[PDB]
Amino acid sequence: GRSTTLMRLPKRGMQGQVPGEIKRPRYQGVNLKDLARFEGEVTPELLVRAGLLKKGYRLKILGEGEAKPLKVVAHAFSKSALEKLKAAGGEPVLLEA
Amino acid sequence: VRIKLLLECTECKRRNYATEKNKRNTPNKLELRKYCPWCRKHTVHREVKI
Amino acid sequence: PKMKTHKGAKKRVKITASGKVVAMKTGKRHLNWQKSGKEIRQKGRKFVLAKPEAERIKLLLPYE
Amino acid sequence: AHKKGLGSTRNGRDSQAKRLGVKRYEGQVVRAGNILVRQRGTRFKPGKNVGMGRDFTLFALVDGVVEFQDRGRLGRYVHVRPLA
RNA sequence: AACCUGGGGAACUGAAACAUCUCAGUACCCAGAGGAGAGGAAAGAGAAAUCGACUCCCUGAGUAGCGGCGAGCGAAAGGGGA
RNA sequence: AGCCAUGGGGGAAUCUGGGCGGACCACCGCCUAAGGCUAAGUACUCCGGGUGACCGAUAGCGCACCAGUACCGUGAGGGAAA
RNA sequence: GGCGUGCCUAUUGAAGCAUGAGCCGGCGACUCACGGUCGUGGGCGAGCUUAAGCCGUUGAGGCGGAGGCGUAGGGAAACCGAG
RNA sequence: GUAAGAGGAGGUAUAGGGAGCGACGCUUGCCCGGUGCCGGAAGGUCAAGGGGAGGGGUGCAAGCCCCGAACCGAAGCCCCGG
RNA sequence: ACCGGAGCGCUGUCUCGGCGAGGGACCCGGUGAAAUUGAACUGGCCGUGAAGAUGCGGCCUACCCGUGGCAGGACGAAAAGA
RNA sequence: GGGCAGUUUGACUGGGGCGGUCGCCUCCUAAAAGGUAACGGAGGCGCCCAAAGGUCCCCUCAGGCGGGACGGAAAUCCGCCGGAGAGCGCAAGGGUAGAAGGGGGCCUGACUGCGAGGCCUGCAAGCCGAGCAGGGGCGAAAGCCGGGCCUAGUGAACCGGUGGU
Repeated sequence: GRSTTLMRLPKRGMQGQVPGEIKRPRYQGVNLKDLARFEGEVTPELLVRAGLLKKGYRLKILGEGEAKPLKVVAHAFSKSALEKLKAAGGEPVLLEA
Repeated sequence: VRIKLLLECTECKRRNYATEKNKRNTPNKLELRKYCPWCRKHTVHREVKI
Repeated sequence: PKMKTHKGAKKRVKITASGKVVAMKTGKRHLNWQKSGKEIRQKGRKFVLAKPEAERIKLLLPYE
Repeated sequence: AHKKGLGSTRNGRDSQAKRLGVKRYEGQVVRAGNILVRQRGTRFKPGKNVGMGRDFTLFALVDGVVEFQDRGRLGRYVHVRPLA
């Protein structure tokens, strides 16, 4: 009879407007230990062809990994993961010129 | 019961909160009790609203 | 075909990244005045188990 | 059959029995924040790293083991002593 | 015989009650069209100076929302194809 | 609470005209409304042709056979056996 | 002659003066579709796999990556991100 | 009867409809406090409506959208008596 | 042809029943169903037993099968209790 | 506006209906842990206190007999005796004068961000609190303070009001 323990309150903020959902760019995180696997370049185009990414609008680097120098390619990058790029790496921000 | 009712004090110097109770029946004119706000140390506090 | 995710449930529970179902602590609204800051800051986030079988098993489709 | 005037009562009312008693004794390790005596009046007075609360309830402050004591012209004592 | 376009349009049942909602704009009545029907070139879509009739498949996707936030109901965009 | 469509009421303009981009206002875009025609791609089985890890006279269509027959009811309809 | 309370359903419990059946023969009841979900049999392995469709076949398959799962979570959210 | 119309009735308050009791003879008393019902050009509350004091978002503005006071808007219920 | 109370005559209503009637019942031949039906090889007492037994204990009456007849019982048949 | 529609119209319960009842706290029954039922007994709660809350300075009762203007079984004061029978808001249990009781002074910790670890337990809700850090009050200090001696005074969620972020 009692609420199907439905007595649990809602907390889902911004659960419902009416004109669908807010169209925003969706970022994509990735461990750069998976980066330590492959060597060469990592464009958005290439890294969806590989294993991860898949059209995740924008790419952000993160996670553990190793100091391998190459051409990483994306939009945003973690402040903490950019400390890995420091030891050997390259940063191209926000693409097109 | 409302006679004791329920009222809430607020700091001066813009907003701030803390929850309390009254007693209008008892010689309770107005209240300006001394408490502590979220921002900073213990300060003033004035009573207002239901 | 296709089951249906439980709407309300989806919008009122948290399933941790470990098959646990752990939501928010109920009992906060028409109270607060004659209560300790204890009851305030402790009625925040919650936990739970056992029925989380029903929760997860109902979560479903996008799981979530 | 014939069942004339009978009646009712007023006593079908009981107090939900709340589990009360003493939990930990000498011989048991109790470490910081373990209730060990449930009571109403001072059936068991605190002491050596023992604690009382807002309802006469003894608990553990240390990671020590319980033990008891009797002091007539004062009361009943619990002392939870640890290790040197 | 069946499908197909519109004009009308229930209840049982679900919600373990019952009105809102469900069932269902289904069943059934009607009109009328045909090998298809209907539809059909943007006062469109949607955020990118992006696309470029209509019907269809599949995906999107139980997704976004809808709701005595319960039952449950549940989109188009984009895509790949006809 | 838009947008599309409309029952009562008031009630426009002609390319600086104008709908919408979800209260509404600015801007920036998108489209040219209140006339009409359009194949294919999708749906359907009265019907014929072909297949079967479909049935073999209580199964199979209600009907293997002189079945929408006998027979039942005014009656709409029911529905054999073989 | 020694012994011996029919079968079932329901029941605390029935040989039952509780119920179901005259007897015989056949019909007759836990499936299926989709999704989930625990396991399990294998293949691949940070990768796994294609739906629609098209091409081939006359029980001959194959191309077809659109997409879904997976490589990361925390927060209502912006965001931060092995935090 | 959604409706056209239909009967009522080509009848007209000695006639058409609704209710109670039931030839006939005697006879039918108190209570308008609650309620139904008749009536009443003061008034109490209230609908959409009329109206526009006053507020806000926004554009540089011109402007547009939305909120809304005072006070005037019926039936009705209160009201007054039968 | 509605419900009491009374009285007269009258009478098989009764005291209380007896014969008689024909037609059914019973024997001859022709035809010949039904409900119900677990199977029966079915006496009684006295206890027991889920509390009311031919089926159980103890313990029982009586050769085997039939015809006419009655109706206490088989918790009798018909009613998945109003 | 029952003219017509579609629905509602509790459950418990020594057959039901009527009377009684629903939740929370105390006390038995309850059998020395808990726990333990009944339409079994016996009572209480929907509130109260800005001081009845917090700390420091400080006092101990009700009564008993003796003795006294009004008082006089009981207004008061006194003498001796007098360990909890006084009081501790409200019901009672448990408890307390080595204070929780009653008097004054400064105040306002019915504090903020957290909560070790335990009571309790079908879930959910309820119960307890060390310590931590911000600052605040009293205290010479040692130190107490996250309301009241405790157990009753309570309502998850969905909805919406209101102020802010």
